[PDB]
Amino acid sequence: MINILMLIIPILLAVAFLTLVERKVLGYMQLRKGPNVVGPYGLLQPIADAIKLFIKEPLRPATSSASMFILAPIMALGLALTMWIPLPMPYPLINMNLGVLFMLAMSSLAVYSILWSGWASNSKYALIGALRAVAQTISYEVTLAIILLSVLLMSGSFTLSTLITTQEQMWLILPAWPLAMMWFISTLAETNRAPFDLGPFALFFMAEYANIIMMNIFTAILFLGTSHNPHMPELYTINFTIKSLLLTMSFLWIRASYPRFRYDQLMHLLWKNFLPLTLALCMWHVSLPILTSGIP
Amino acid sequence: XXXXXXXXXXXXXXXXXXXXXXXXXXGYSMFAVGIGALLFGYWSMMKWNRERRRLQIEDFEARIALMPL
Repeated sequence: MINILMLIIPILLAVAFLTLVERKVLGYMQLRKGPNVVGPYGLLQPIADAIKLFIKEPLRPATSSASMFILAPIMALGLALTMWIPLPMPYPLINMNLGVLFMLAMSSLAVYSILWSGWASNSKYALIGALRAVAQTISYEVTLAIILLSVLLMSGSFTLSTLITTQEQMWLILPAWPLAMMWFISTLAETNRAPFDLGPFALFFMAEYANIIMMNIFTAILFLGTSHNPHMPELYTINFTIKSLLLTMSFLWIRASYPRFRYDQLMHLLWKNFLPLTLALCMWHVSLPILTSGIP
Repeated sequence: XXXXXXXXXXXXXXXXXXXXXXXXXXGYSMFAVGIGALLFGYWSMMKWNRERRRLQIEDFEARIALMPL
């Protein structure tokens, strides 16, 4: 068992090397030059941010309540890194008995990361804004469970390995046309700062940007696939990375192009408008395997 | 001779011109492609599930065939 370290260390580098992508690709959107001075094309800057924040930068806590504040980043980073384990890939590390149920569970527990940070500060000034940030994540998790089930009820069980085999000739974007549009918006609620925005503070960046890649990959399993090929692992590995990278560009697209939707009208897009739409499509997706034979 | 700043207008840069116009999508035509992709989506998907049934019955047949197990 050495492969676990081969899924944390290159992943922590992927969150680090995001700092290039998150302001150079975002840079050309805004007609500005991103990283250039630090490296040949700014490749030395992502690792330079780590030396700046981890070692030299000291701490000044508000109150430091015994166990908390030095426990919230462990829940933030821990839950973000454990999400990589059930991922199907070409081959998964320790494949669970049911796949997507583990995926929804560790994301619903990832709400605590922003909850314990609100309890860390003694002031009332911070906790009201902290609970508002919880409301952005907690509300969209209702619909996230519904849109997941509609894709599953079309084909395959909860296992993530079966979701690759069902996409043999055509993608799941075409049968789930309005549902694919939902996953572009619903994923951005989890601290992406595109439709709505709120030492150890630096550790939250390493956890929040990790979930951004996680939602990009998870959308490329439920809706993308193209080919499987069990005999050739070479063809799948390259083709999967390009599909995930194109979704990473769309995540940074919303951050630059579109203003914030307001907190009150975030509950008018969802609940008032999205929840009647998602359930109507869920009603449609119950009838689909009954109308025409479609059972795994 | 006196030399000062000379006046030039030429094309006048066009004073207030509309650039925003309807492109690609018309209205009713987008629904023909939109709902058309859905109807093509279900028909292609359900044929694969019927091909899955060929594998499904054959998979469970292996358990019935194996009695020394």
